[PDB]
Amino acid sequence: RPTLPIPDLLTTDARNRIQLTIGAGQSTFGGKTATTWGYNGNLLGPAVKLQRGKAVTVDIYNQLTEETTLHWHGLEVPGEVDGGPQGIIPPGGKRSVTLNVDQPAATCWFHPHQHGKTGRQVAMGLAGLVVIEDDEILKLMLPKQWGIDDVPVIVQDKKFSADGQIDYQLDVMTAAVGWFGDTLLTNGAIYPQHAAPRGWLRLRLLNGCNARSLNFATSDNRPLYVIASDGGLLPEPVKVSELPVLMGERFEVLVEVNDNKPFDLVTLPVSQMGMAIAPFDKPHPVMRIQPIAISASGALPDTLSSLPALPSLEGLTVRKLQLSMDGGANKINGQAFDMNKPMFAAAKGQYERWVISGVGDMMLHPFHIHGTQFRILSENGKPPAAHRAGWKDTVKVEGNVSEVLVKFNHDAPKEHAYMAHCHLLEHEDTGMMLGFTVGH
Ligand SMILES: [Cu+2]
Ligand SMILES: [Cu+2]
Ligand SMILES: [Cu+2]
Repeated sequence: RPTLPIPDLLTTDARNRIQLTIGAGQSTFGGKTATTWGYNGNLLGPAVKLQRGKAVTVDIYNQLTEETTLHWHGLEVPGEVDGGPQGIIPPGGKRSVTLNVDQPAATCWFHPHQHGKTGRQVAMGLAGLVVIEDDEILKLMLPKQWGIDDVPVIVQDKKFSADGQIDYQLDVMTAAVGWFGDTLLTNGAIYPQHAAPRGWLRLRLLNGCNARSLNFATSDNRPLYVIASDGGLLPEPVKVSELPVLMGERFEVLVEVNDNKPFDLVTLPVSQMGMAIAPFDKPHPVMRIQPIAISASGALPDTLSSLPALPSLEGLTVRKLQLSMDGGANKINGQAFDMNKPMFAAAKGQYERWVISGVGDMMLHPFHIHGTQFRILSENGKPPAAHRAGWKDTVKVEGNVSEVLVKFNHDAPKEHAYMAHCHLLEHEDTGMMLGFTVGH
């Protein structure tokens, strides 16, 4: 019933600056008000729009009463501006960062990375988007009318207490299984409707849940055409009937909109501890798409981009990352995250093979590496699915072993280290994270 909220597409001003204010306010869910946090607003955040090769400065004002950090998930930027747990912005503080984007068009995102409290700060409402454009993507005639036929879809669950407030506590169960709830939000709204031009509709999907994996489909089983993953366009669209999306992952899809029939985007029950409990025991509506008769702008191209050949593996450095959960201690290579002790020093500008194992438990670990867009060689036992075979910043690890081919183009010293971690936020917050350096 409510219309789908559309994050503002925020570009630079004449001074080449973008302002983000982090703050607390109020939102309403099912007629009950709650304290929430947002960037440039009460909840969630804008879509920061960047152009490849054009530097911008982002002025970040922390108007929370606790410290936070601002991490650009998916961006290939130096450790200095990565906004991992060392990137502290004190209460009432200001921090400016220069972003010099040098990667292909993609939908990335941004969120807090406060040490030990990333889950709570995301749960409270902090997340925004990053839209990177380049000259290539603009030649494709994709749907491009922001908030009309090019729509961000940030999907998140929340657990609310009886008083209507967000209920987040990092207790033993929450630390093991993750924070999840029985209420689904779509750009902050409960089961919103979106009026979409007849023709093609582009959805920029973000699984912004702390712990819940998702599996997108349409209520009448019309296909979704995947055109992009975390790190940008696929070579060609990949038609799917369902689309699993792990925590922190993005996919852009095209879906057909026919004059007549409204339909829902839905999420299908998943096989994951906690997540099949009602109301997620059956297909669960995410949003209603309402066909309208206004001008469309784009269509589905036969070809999207050119992906590089995977290079020969001979002579590449191999790094092994063993994930574990010992009682209440979550760790990598037998170590809970130590912010003053990067685990290893990666080379800058050199392909490496990273092998990440979840052998020893059956929990779901979407493993995310900062500072890169990588290629998955093996995902949890098999070469990746076609729509997952392009540029990724996350790889599934669940009771098996994954292998990714990674290259870091920017420096990250000990004082501003890159993170590699499980993006089940409660696992990260209780130790399933390492720091690593790149270059000097
Ligand atoms: Cu990240
Ligand atoms: Cu420095
Ligand atoms: Cu995990």
